[PDB]
Parts: sequence; structure tokens; C-alpha cells
Amino acid sequence: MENFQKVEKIGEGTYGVVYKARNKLTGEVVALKKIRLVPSTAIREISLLKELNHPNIVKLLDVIHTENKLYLVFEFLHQDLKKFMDASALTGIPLPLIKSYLFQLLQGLAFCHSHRVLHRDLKPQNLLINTEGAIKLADFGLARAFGVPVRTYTHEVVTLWYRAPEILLGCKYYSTAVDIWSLGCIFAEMVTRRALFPGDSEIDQLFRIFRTLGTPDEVVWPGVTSMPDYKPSFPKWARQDFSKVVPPLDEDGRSLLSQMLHYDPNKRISAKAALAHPFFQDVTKPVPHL
Ligand SMILES: NS(=O)(=O)c1ccc(-c2ccc(/C=C3\SC(=O)NC3=O)o2)cc1
Repeated sequence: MENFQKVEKIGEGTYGVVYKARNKLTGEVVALKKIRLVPSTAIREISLLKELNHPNIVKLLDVIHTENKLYLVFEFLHQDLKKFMDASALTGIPLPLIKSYLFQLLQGLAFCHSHRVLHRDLKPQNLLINTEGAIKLADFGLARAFGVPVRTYTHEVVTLWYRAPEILLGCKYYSTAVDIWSLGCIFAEMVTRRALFPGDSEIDQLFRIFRTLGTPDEVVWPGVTSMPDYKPSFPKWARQDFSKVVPPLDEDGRSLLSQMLHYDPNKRISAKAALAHPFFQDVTKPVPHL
């Protein structure tokens, strides 16, 4: 890591602490993640992720395994979507830019998922934007590569807000549908400027989903009632109208949102099918203010 000088701490993610760093030789500016953890399995899986390249994924530039420590060197981008959404809390992100961001993120997901790689932990903090109007998925593949956690190294309440309902009901063998769910939630949030399902615990997370989309049953989700953490004793709320949930959004957008928020992960739209949705007939690539 001595080939790097630390500039600033960009944050403390699930996998330890991220610094903006300068490669003390090249002059190149990067994001340096020291992994807070040596297992051979993780090294191989991490090495496989280095070959994933797509303009919508933040590039894993170098994997440095030294002094039994793991450093991950990532392409550095200047902002994430959280700060960008905070900055424009008062005006709104204009819809064409929302749409552009949604279309490119789904492209990232289509690519990753075509490789059987999933994120599992998408959130606005993982979505990185530049001045050219690009948006990129960070931390793809890391969950499966390293193992999946409770509270972070920051001793921080991590984000269940974007968690798919099959994960919350204790499914061990979930699929790429979990990422579409999370993107669905982030799409809604961009539109309304408020988190769609801001749970303060796992059952509150699940109940906030139930209260808006209705309590799932065998009709909408075959197999639901025999999932590990499902309880017959769950309250039985009715589904709300999406015109109430993401109120200003047009019918193309809400129809797409609804396919991304299907309970049944096999009914839930693929990233590839979502790219052909009518919402994107008029997509463009606007550039943000920044
Ligand atoms: N809060 S901020 O908008 O100033 C900001 C946040 C993140 C990054 C940034 C650039 C590159 C990375 C790499 C990341 S983010 C993550 O969650 N895991 C990474 O490796 O993170 C830059 C600015």
C-alpha cells in the first residue's frame, strides 16, 4: 500500500475503509479499499472480478494481497448518488436524468447478471457519477466474494431499505432479481426524493413493504408461506396504488416500477427485459450540474 499516498477518507463501507489515494508513482488517482477481514477462496473470486469491464461498473484496477492484507484499488469517481440526491432535494432530479441513470444502471446489471455476478447490497452510496452524465455500480461481486454481514466496521446500522423481500424472509439461494428490487427502490427514491421503504429493523422493513404492496400470499407468490422466516401471524394489509406511492411519475415509469417490485422473484423483470420497456423509448444522456 506504500505505492499509494492517502488524500482523504471517502467513507467507511461494508468491507472496511475507503480512501481517495494517489499512486505515489503513476500520479493516478484511485479509490483504495483496505479490506477488513486472507482466505484463498476470496482471493480467486476477487481476481475473477478484475476481468469484469463495462462502462457502468466501477473498474477494479488492482488487487493487492500484501503482508496478509487485502487492498482493492478502484477507478475513482467524484460523487455518489446519495450526495447528488441530497444536493437536489429542493428542485428534484429532472426526469430525463433519472431515466438516463436508470437505463445505464440496468445496463450494468444486465452485464453482471449475464455473468452470474450479483451485487446483493445496492444503495445510492454505491452508485457513482461523473461530469459526463455516466453512473456506475460499485462493489459488484464483493458480497459473494467475501461473505455477507450484520452491522458494519463503522459499527453502523447497514441498509435494509433496499433489501428484496426474499432475502428478508430468509431465502438462502436468491438470484439476480434481488438487484432489480434494490434498483426499483432507488428509482422510486430519485422520483419522490424520499426513501421508498425506510425500515428501522428487519420486520419493520418487511412490514413497510407489506403496507404499500400488500401482504404477499400464495396467489401472488407461490411458495411464500413456506419460506424460512414467514409467519402465518403476519398482519394482512392491502396493496396500495402506485399513483399514490410515486405520485408524479408517468404510467410508463410506474408500470416499469411495478415489474421491478414484483414479490415473486421469477415474475420480477430481468435487467435485460427492463431495457426494452416502453419507459425508455425516449431515453437520452443529459449531463448533471455537479
Ligand atoms: N460522498 S461523495 O459524494 O463525496 C463520494 C463518495 C464515494 C466516492 C467514491 C469514489 C470511488 C469510490 C469507491 C467505492 S464506493 C464503495 O462503496 N466502494 C468503493 O470501492 O467511492 C467519491 C465521492
